Formats: sequence, C-alpha cells, structure tokens
Amino acid sequence: TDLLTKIELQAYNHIRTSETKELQPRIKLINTGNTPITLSEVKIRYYYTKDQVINEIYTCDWSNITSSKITGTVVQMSNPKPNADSYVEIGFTNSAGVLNPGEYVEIISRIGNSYALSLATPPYSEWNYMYDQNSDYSFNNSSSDFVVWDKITVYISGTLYWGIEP
Ligand SMILES: [Ca+2]
Ligand SMILES: [Zn+2]
Ligand SMILES: [Zn+2]
Ligand SMILES: [Zn+2]
Repeated sequence: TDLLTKIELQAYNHIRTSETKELQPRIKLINTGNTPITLSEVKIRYYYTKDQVINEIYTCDWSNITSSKITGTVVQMSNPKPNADSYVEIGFTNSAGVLNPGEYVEIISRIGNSYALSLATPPYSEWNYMYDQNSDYSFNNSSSDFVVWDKITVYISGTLYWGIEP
C-alpha cells in the first residue's frame, strides 16, 4: 500500500566506561513513516552479555511520555550469540497510546544489580555487580549524545522494523 510504516532508532550509552555497575542506554524512537504506530505493539531490544552480574533489574528513570507508560524486562537468551546472551526488552503499556508520524519517544534507562542501582555499596564481590560493556553487542563506546544506531532492534507486532540482530 501507499502509507509506509517506518521508524528511526537513535541511541547512546550515557556511561561508556569499559566496566560499569549500571548499563545506561538512552533511546529515542522516532516515527518517520506516515502511519500511526500503536506503542503497546512495539518492543525494543538492547543486547548484551550479563557476565557475572546477578539481581539484574530494569528501571526507567525518565521518558517524555512518563515512566509509567514504559515497561522493561531483563531477558536471558535461550540461544546466546557472541556478545549477546541477554537483552533488555523495553515496551509500552496498553494505555501508552499511539505514536503518530513525526513524533518520538525518549527513554532513559538503568539496568544492573538491584543493590548497585540504589547507590549504596552492594554486599557483593565486584564481579556480581560490575558489567564489562565492550562484550555487549548493543554498546556504543564513543557517542556522547543520540546517534542513529543499528545494533538495537525494534519490532512492531512481532515483525522486525529496525536494526540488525546479533
Ligand atoms: Ca558484558
Ligand atoms: Zn549526562
Ligand atoms: Zn574492576
Ligand atoms: Zn546472529
């Protein structure tokens, strides 16, 4: 048909140190087509290797649509690839609404051991909260602000609409 569904995904890592106690992917999903997209149908995946980190949780610190409309889950991959044995899957609630052409959602996230994300000393050996980021498929070690980024994937109703799987 003659109304195109199209998106662009921009992202960067807000912490780019080789080791981190929190993954900080920041993502901007933009509707660049001319069809509205129902947000609850959209899933975004940030792929990484969990290394020896435990108690992994997701939190959304902020979104331009507010964090209560955002969902995030940490998923272990049944079929791991090099640099990808886990992904953070970010989604939207049933009542998140519609992303019209020209609109965007921005999502600021933190992922890590629940005890590290509280900014208190985790009661663990370092390896149980410190990630290695260069072993993470979706990690961008350089950009200090949003860039178009092909290594985070986006699905609408289960179909891949953006990005390259690991
Ligand atoms: Ca890793
Ligand atoms: Zn900053
Ligand atoms: Zn260290
Ligand atoms: Zn592959």
